[PDB]
Amino acid sequence: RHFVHQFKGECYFTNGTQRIRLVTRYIYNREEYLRFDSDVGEYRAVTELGRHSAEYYNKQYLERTRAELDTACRHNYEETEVPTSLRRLEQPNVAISLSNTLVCSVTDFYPAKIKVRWFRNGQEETVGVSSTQLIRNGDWTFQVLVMLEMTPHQGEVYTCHVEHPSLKSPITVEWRA
Amino acid sequence: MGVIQTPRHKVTGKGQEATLWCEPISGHSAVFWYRQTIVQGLEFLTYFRNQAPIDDSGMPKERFSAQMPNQSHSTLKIQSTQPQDSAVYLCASSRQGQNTLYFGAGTRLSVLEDLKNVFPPEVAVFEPSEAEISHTQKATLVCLATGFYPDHVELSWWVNGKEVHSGVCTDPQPLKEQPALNDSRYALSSRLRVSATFWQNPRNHFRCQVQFYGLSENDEWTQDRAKPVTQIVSAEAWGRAD
Amino acid sequence: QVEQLPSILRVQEGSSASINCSYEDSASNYFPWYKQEPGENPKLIIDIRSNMERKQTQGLIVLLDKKAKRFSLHITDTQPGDSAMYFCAASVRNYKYVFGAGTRLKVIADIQNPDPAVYQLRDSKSSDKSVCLFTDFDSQTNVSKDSDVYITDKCVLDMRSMDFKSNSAVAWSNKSDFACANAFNN
Amino acid sequence: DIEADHVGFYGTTVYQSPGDIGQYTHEFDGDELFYVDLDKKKTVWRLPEFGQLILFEPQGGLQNIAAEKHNLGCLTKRSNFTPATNEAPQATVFPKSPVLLGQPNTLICFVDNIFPPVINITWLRNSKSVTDGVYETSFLVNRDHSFHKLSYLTFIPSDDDIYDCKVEHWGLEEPVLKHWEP
Amino acid sequence: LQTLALEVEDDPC
Ligand SMILES: *[C@@H]1O[C@H](CO)[C@@H](O)[C@H](O)[C@H]1NC(C)=O
Ligand SMILES: *[C@@H]1O[C@H](CO)[C@@H](O)[C@H](O)[C@H]1NC(C)=O
Ligand code: NA
Repeated sequence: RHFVHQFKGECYFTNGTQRIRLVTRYIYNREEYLRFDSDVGEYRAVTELGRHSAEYYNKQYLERTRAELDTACRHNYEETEVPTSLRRLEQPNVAISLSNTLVCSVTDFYPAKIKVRWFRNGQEETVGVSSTQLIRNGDWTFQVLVMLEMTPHQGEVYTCHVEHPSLKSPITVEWRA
Repeated sequence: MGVIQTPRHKVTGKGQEATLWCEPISGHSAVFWYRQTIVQGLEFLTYFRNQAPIDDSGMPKERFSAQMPNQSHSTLKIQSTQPQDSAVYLCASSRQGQNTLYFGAGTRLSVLEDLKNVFPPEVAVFEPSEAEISHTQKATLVCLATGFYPDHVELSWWVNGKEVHSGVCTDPQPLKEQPALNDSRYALSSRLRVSATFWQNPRNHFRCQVQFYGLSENDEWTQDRAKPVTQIVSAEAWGRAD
Repeated sequence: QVEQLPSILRVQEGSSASINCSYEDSASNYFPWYKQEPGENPKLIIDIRSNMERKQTQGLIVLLDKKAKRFSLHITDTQPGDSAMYFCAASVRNYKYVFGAGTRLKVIADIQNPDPAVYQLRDSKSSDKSVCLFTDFDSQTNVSKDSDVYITDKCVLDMRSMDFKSNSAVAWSNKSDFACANAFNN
Repeated sequence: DIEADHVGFYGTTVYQSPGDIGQYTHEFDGDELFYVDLDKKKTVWRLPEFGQLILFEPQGGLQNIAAEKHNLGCLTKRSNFTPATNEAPQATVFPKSPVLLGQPNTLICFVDNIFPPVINITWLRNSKSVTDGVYETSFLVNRDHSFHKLSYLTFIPSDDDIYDCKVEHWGLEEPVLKHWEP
Repeated sequence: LQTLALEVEDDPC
């Protein structure tokens, strides 16, 4: 017989800090009952559990909470996120192996924006290509596996083409039988 | 409502253990402790929320500690009291993030080197000058509390059994009788001005009350003179028709 | 650290008073002001947050310069009720307020009908002191130089029964060579 | 639901009763910035280089835990002591980098749908438990207010080595083991 | 450079 309470403060950023949305969530046992939304501009009961508290939060904390869009969200983004998180660049590591299906393993990259393509003898393959979903390792690195279903022949060359913001030029790795 | 701090005054000697009590406003989870001095003003000591110690960056690194046994009282404990600990210790409670702090009246703590030098005040009231009555049609009484140490006194004027504030002026700070000595006794003066008719009424009672704070019952006293406990020393006068 | 200037502010009735504070921590975002009457508790009178620059509420003005890291309180049309000790604070979050050293603001009374005169009060049957009273003088005042002769500082009383306020100073002495003639300017 | 270029999770607090289980974390774009060690009262950055540049005083973590202590009591009484329902976590084992024999790698056990955030994630080497070389993240929040946790086992791939990630939770009748072999 | 928490406000209970 366990009871859980959660508090979730969320800052949403678009186009730098030109558009900031502040959301504050009060949750009891995975049930969000009270929420502040800067788009709404005031506290609102989300479920039944928060009707007894929505007006109180608006009568006691509204003006302070609204200022947190600038005081907290804008401050945290401009002062702390730009030199640490928004500046992180990790170059991907590319490797090919046969399973038939060639598995191009692009690993250890950051941020998420990546383009990976399959080429056979200079022509891009799309019909047989299947990609996994972007895999978040939890260590501020991503990985993704790109598969190409093929039949290995004597002189064929298969190339995995990867583009990333951390790369001045694309990475190319060839595979042959 | 109001934050209640106890005791209002505390006079102790070197080496004793003093504990200061603060009752936050009911419903207030945030509790602050502050040291107040004339030179440095308010200085942060410690902060509590929901009985949990969160920030004690302003606490002295020895002899000082703060606790919250229940949700309604917080204690500030000083061990082996020393003279530099002498200050007003304010307590503040709040119920909103980064909003109004509700301060208590504070505990004025004085730690003296030798408890042999604490003395109660001598209080006298002086009746208005006849020349002042003749020229201004007003009568100024003057009350003198003299020879008290330390300076923990509270002066009130009582007319006909009720405390009065109108027409009163007490010295903002007491003066040292012998400014050379640092353990010098103090003197305090106050004035009560009333109409000439009010002073000329012999049924009007004027009493100057000086609450003095000194030793308590639990304090030992070895000198032959009367032990100077916390006490009220008063001087009275009646209206005069000549 | 919060530096509050001036420590003492003497201003005349009706004039404006200004207290200026500066802070080191650029993360500070909440700036309250607290008024303390003597013996009483500090009470919040006005505040400001980092997102704002100016706030006027009934003759109280607060300014904030985030770039310069300074904030100021301005009391327009000072009144004797405003005479108190003022504290400014800077808070980054709720768990610590950093206060200044304080400003002792003295609003000096605009005495209308000055009548400077020194008077001697009747002696007491329980005290061996003669007491002189210097009363009804204007804002400009002098205080004292002799041993066993004690002179207090000036003090403005308000009867509020009449419309009359007045300044007073008290001198007293044990010695027999003491006179009220020039006991307040020696 | 809310589309934005970047999302920051600041002030994220979880508290549980009974037992006094608390957590405080920050995140940016789905990755843990830091957690506050409540016992040691210290901020622990996931990337230490970030902490060398950015200060977070652990007081903010302690304060939100304390306020959530109060909030949990209020909501538990208001909800007529409605208890949390134990969900069944799901686990997935995958390597951080392609596995080459002899080159150090990391086995990542990604466990999702954790609620309440109490879990035992342990590794088995040749069906025996491995103690050293194990690190796991804080309980990371999900949009449906459950949690997900990742555990890492640093290992040297070998021919005679098979690994298991064992998950123990109140919402599981028997512990789940997810196997991985080279 | 200091990152600021979003602070929990107490329920009226
Ligand atoms: C993004 O914000 C900048 C100002 O910071 C503005 O000039 C620009 O037009 C914005 N971009 C879009 C697409 O609106
Ligand atoms: C985790 O393991 C410990 C001992 O290893 C045990 O006491 C505890 O009950 C376990 N917790 C769960 C949720 O299985
Ligand atoms: Na100060």
